[PDB]
Amino acid sequence: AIGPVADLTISNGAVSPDGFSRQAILVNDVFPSPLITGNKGDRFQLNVIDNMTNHTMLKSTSIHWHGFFQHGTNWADGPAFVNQCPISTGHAFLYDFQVPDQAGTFWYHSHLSTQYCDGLRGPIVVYDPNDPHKSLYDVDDDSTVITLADWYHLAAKVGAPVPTADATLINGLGRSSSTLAADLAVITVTKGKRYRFRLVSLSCDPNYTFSIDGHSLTVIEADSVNLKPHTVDSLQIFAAQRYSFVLNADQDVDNYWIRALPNSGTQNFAGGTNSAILRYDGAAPVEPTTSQTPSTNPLVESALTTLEGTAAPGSPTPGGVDLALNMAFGFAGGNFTINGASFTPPTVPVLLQILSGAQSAADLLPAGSVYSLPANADIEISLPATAAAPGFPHPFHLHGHIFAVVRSAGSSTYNYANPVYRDVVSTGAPGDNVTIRFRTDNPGPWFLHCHIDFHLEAGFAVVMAEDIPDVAATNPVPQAWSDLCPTYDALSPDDQ
Ligand SMILES: [Cu+2]
Ligand SMILES: [Cu+2]
Ligand SMILES: [Cu+2]
Ligand SMILES: [Cu+2]
Repeated sequence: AIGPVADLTISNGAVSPDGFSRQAILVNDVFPSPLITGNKGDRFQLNVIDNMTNHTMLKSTSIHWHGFFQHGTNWADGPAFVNQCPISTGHAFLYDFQVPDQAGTFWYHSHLSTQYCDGLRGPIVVYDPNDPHKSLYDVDDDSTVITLADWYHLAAKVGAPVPTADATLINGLGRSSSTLAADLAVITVTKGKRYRFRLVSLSCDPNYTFSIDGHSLTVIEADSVNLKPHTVDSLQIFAAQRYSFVLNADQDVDNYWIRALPNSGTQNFAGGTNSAILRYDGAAPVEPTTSQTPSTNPLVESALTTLEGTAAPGSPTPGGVDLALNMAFGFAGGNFTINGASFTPPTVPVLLQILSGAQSAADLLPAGSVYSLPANADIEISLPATAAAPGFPHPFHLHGHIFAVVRSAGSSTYNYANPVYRDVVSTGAPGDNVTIRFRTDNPGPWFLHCHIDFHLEAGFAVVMAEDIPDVAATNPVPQAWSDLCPTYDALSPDDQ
């Protein structure tokens, strides 16, 4: 795969991943966006060259590298109007950052409006030559990356505000109810071998219930965090989450269905929709005729644990931290709210505001949406589910961090001893009180929001301004970053 040094040229073109042709966003002239890889310790140098001409899908762009801490490089995180101004068409921008202490499965996507839905999204893998799980599998390569994506026949700004997907794409391919003879993705394995499959949700909205006929899945990673191995027969993956699982190809040589059931839209597999094919070497090139058996051992988040059984930060009791925050969701006026405020992008990016002198949350715009966080501190955030926030379950994501999930959705228990750690978590349904903990070791403004992009567009977000007084000194910015704002602000509205 390309990387860790590469050019990413963004353009517009026609695509047909489900047999229906529509204009979309291409990356290096292809759809879906290409896999980028590197190795632990790498410095990534990704030059984003924006050549887009379609205003409906936005000519400007900004890319987030999902899951990377970006310590010292807050300016390269990606969220438009939080960490940068967008890159303007006809221009390029170098994202230069290092990943010294992480490895695993990640992804990249536009972080400007709902643009990633239009096609700017792909997988990233950072390999570990000393992976603690390397003995569990024989094959881990470009062909073991599996992506899941929602696809729409109308563009993000053309269809409804919260549209319903027309197809599920697996590795960029799938059928729609309108298409049924479209090509399906094929994942090939050789009997007797063990594979590390890296499952990445590039979803704008739906969650997927994933399973493979006749095979169990041994989960070993969640959102770039190494787990104790946990075997399941199905798993639910929310928007932006990642899981690595080992598959032992020990069944009979044949074709097996790979299934990804969405929580909305077409909720079945008729005609081969929401599916792909697991093909053993030797099997005829036909569709599977296997059947799905009931899942009796589904993945349960509260049962996952980190490889080392790391405790949650803080003391083992509710509120046992330095700063506890509660996020109260709401919806009014067609906009989502958190503690009464709806996020709207400011004219001046939050980072630039800080660099320009703002020293407190009350000095930062947008008002009421920014939270100051103390340095070197244990933080707890509770995100209680409520019907007052339609479209639940909302998968919340915190930038610049991994966090411990001390209470998961569908569970009433709290685990401070060995909870899973991850970066995207479902907040569940009314009755739930998903709670997370993390330590503030990364100065800068970090986005915290629902990863259903249509909800983020409707304001479902806040900014965590971590250790404000140290932001400038910790994150020196390149001249090219400083140039983004004047360039963007000079554009005609038609060229945004
Ligand atoms: Cu993301
Ligand atoms: Cu992120
Ligand atoms: Cu949401
Ligand atoms: Cu984000």
